[PDB]
Amino acid sequence: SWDKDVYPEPPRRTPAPSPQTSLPNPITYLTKAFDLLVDRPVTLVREFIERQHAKNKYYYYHREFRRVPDITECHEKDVLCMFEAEMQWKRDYKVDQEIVNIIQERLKACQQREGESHRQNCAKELQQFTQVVKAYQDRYHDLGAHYSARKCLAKQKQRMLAERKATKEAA
Amino acid sequence: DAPPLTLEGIKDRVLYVLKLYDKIDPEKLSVNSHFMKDLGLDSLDQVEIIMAMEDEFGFEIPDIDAEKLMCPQEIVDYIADKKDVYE
Amino acid sequence: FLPSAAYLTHQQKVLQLYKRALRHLESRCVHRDKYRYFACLLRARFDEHKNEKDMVKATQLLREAEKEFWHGQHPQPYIFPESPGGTSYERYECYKVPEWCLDDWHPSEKAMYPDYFAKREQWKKLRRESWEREVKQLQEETPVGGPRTEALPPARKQGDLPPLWWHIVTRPRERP
Amino acid sequence: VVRDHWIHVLVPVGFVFGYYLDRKNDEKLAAFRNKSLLYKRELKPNEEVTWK
Amino acid sequence: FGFSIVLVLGSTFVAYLPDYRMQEWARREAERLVKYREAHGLPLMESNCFDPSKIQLPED
Amino acid sequence: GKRLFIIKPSGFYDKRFLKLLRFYILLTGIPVVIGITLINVFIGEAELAEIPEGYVPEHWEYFKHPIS
Amino acid sequence: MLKYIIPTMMLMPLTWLSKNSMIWINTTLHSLLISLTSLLLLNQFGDNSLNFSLTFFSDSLSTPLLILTMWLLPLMLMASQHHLSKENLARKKLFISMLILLQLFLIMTFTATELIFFYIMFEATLVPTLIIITRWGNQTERLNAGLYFLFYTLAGSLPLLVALIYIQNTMGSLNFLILQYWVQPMPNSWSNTFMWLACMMAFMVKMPLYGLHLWLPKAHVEAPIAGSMVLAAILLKLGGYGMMRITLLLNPITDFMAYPFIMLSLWGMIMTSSICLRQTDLKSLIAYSSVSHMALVIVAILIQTPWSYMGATALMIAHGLTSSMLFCLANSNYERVHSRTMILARGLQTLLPLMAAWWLLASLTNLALPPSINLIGELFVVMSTFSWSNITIILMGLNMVITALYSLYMLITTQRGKHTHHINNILPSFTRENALMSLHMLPLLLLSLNPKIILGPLY
Amino acid sequence: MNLFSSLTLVTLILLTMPIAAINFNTHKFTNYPLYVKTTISCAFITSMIPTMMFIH
Amino acid sequence: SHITKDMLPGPYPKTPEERAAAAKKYNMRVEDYEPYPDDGMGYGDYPKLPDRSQQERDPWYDWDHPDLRLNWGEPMHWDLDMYIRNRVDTSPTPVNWNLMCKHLFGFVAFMLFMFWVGETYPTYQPVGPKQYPYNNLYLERGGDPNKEPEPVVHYEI
Repeated sequence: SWDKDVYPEPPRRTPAPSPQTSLPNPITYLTKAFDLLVDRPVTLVREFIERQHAKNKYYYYHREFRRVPDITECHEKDVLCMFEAEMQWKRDYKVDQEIVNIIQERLKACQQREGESHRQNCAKELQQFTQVVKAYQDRYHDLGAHYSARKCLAKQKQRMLAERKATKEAA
Repeated sequence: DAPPLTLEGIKDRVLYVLKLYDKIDPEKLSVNSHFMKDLGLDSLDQVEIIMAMEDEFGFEIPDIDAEKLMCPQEIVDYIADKKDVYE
Repeated sequence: FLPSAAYLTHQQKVLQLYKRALRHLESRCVHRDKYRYFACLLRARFDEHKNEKDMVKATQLLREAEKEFWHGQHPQPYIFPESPGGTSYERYECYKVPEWCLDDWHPSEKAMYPDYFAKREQWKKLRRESWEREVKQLQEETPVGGPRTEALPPARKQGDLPPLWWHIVTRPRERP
Repeated sequence: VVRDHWIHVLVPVGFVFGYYLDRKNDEKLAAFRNKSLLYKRELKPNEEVTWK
Repeated sequence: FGFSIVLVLGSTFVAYLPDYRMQEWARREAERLVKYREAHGLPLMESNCFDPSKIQLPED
Repeated sequence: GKRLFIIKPSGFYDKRFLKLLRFYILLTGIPVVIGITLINVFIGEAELAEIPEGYVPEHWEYFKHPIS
Repeated sequence: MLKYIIPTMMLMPLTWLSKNSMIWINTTLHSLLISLTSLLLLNQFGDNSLNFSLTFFSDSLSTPLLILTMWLLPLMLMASQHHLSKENLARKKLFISMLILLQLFLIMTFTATELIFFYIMFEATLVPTLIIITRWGNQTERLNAGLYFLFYTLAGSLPLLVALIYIQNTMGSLNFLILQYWVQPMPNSWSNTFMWLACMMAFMVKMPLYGLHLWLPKAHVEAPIAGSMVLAAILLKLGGYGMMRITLLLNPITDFMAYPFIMLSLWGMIMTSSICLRQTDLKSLIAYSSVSHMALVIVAILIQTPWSYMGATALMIAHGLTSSMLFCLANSNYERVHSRTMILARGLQTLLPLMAAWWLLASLTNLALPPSINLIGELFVVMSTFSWSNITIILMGLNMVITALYSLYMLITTQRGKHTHHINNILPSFTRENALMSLHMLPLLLLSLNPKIILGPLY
Repeated sequence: MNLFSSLTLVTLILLTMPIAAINFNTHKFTNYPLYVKTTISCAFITSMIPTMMFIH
Repeated sequence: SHITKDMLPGPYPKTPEERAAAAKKYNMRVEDYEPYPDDGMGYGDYPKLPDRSQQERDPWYDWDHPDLRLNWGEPMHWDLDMYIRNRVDTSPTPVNWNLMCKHLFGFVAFMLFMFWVGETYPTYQPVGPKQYPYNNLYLERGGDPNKEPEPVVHYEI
């Protein structure tokens, strides 16, 4: 399985055929042939593997963390503080990359399930895609290659200062 | 892609397609017979001979060997050189 | 530019123009019957002044005939599928392996082909045994200080093989 | 057999020697054994260490 | 010692090795955080990733 | 005399190299792949469980695959 | 990595005190031991780099280069016989120990935490290869070639020392980590211009740039085979590695003064693909090919983009493998015909029948065949530079076209069409040479399957 | 549905086999064209089916 | 191992002795041995040839080398690296040169001129628009599922 919380799926809508023919039905003959040929021993191999690993078990977990406080709660030098701040920041950056990955995967799914109803029931998912990617363009984009953490925060002050003065004069 | 070829067969074929030509007699046609010396047929029509036998066997003999054969036996020699027919 | 002499001749140049014009006419003039007609026409046009004893008249009309030949040549003539430029032109160069090789085979493979390799051994001894005396003697004596030709005489002196036979005779079969 | 050829014995012993020197360097740089903020837990419950 | 114990053992050691750049860790963590920001109602990936209440702008 | 002797360059050095190459990769190609087949047919990966309370995990046993 | 360093020292004296006819086996065996031994290093996990006390560290910018060098050593050594095999026992032990000491300085250079140490070990890389190419330079102006090499590498690399002492006494110590942390921008004065010009100029000479790329061809046509491979792969990709290090500082002035270097590299990359289209002298064409690939590398390093850095280190590793292979095949052909010219060695489809397959495979790796790592590198360079200037794709694609052209031309020129029927001295291919072929290209394709190792720190 | 997926995947993967076969043979298929002919015949008969299911 | 004196320093002068020694050094015709002249372009004292060399030299002369059209003592022309067969076939042209280039560029210009005529004069058939139902197909353009209807309808003829 997986988490349908994070990976939503639409309700299944399967139509039913209706012959109205006397061929009679070659493709049903062949799909029953495929199931009764391939599907039995592969399921039995699955059963064998399940039991033989169901003798004894292992366990893997998810690595969870604490929270080191801030970068603006570190001073001008503070190597034993800035290090914690940057590593926490860079791990946030990596998991945000995978956030954008998952949203793009949802967009691919929306293109594929709709077929040629492109402009219906993909406004929601493409719209939230544009929202998160507007956020990502604003926040993590125009910083270049050698990001440390401080270039991000200088960008942060630059952006909010410029938009503050622009909405100040245009208020 | 490899037909059977003999010296006798190719010699008789060259002598055949010589003997079909008009202004030489079928009478005095010899395997040893100089086209220049003792038959008296012209060198120009000897190059017509060269042209037609080239066209039959399907490869150009060069201009530099369009000079110095003058007899059917050396013609069989040069065609056996191009075709590599010995056993 | 020929292995016998330097000058070609008047007659050789006339004759090569004849072969080229007739071959071009083959390419231009399909169905072969109107070709045969025009071949007699070309042979007659050479026979219009075959009677010329002159030399400057012959080469002047030959030059005008070269103008006339290049005037009506053909783009892709019927060149043979063995002639250079043609369709094959070492088509079957896929297995023209040179004959100096086969010395470097593993002795299992030379155990596979016994009698042929014994025959190549006695050929190679026939080469080496008959290289010193007759060939080196005829390459001392018969070359003049200027050789001045691209063709050697055979060993008509007394006995065995003419010189330089090896990489002339022992050429591949042109046939895989 | 080893005194026959002592040739190929040099660099594996050199590698194990260097690995011991790295472990001694770990012991010599044994500062802040649990003195981070993000990696900071209780020394518990087996025996009196957190990493070697 | 050049082709057998080296090449294919290196290939098995590198075709699967631990999670380089914390990757599947980051997969599961991004999945659970998307679950978090969906089930809590608040929008995902807000800007000002550092605290906008904790800022000082030197003005004119 | 239909058949003739065509001239191969040489075969045995080339075939000997390729033979030794595939054999002395295969010498630990079969045992390694069959060994890891025995791994994922006997021991299997792990369960997807979570960190319990009152627990100090090692830095291994965060990993699915047992060889890793 | 000191557990990897002390067998690099102690791999030397065995080669001295080994008996005769036995140095070869011992060196090869222990080299492959250390190859796996430092292949075990690869646990660069996630956020940080991995450190060892005050001397050693590892990004992903250094670990595949390290594994590449220790992979190179048996290849390096095993190519390097049969032209000095009949020479003396003492001189041969001297040669092999010289290569080993060279690689020890290389590993010191690739794991250089500090930068003054990096300069010292940089010219420690410089010095032994001089001795090797000058004792066994194989041709008539090895004098000239070694001299150009030594004076270009010093007189480029020397003011880098003064610039690094200037950075030393303006920002404390020269650890890579503090320079990640205590960096501050250095504006568009002229002092920053000269400092950037000094550091980047030293590395421009190392790559080489096109403005001083006459350094390279003499240094390859008059070198032995082990020196050729080490020179090309490890020295040029080490120069790129050093630029990748010290470009972390000096952010804003490279926006100004990065313009003429990228220009010179682009147009001279095209002129270099022009120059290796028409020359003779089969060995030198790969040298100019390496000039063009390193110009591509240089564009990638100065445009300062994460795509660019990933594709750049990919192009480093792939071009190191392909160039070392193609030098080895050039050595095989010169073992055959003793010529080094191109129009003499012709044909060779029947003769050496499976050598052609490795020639073809190398020319396709230099093609940018698409699943190969070469095309991953060149493609991400093109993506980054098209984000950078949006019209520069003309020279990138024209480089691609002429690069494929000359690579396939050198393929079908030497080894396609007709044996010249006077040779009498080609031998069927030795098991050593084909063993080196499999040493080159099987790890390349197994890298091509799972290339998530070799990408840059901005992964 | 699993059938259509497995049938398209075998119409790809039933082509890979003969190349790896001759790289792992060391012996001579003199009837190597017959081998290639029968694997292309298998590929065509497993590729005529899922198109019919597709338009079905 | 080779004689230093059979290499090629300097240009042509002096005209008796250096021409004599170079003509005996390269084995050509003596007075037709050409310097370039001393153009200062490097080039030493190396000869100049009639520049075509490969689709001349017909293969029935039957010299030594198979495809270089070479015979092991020849001037080895300076621009042979551009002249090899498979690279530049300097055949005698079947028509001309000026005739070829002028007719080709003129035909391309003629076709592109009438292409501009096609770009300015379209064709069409006596046809109006289609009749899309929802205000020229709303909700299958960009969207706005609850915001912007613009009422414009279809009328029959």
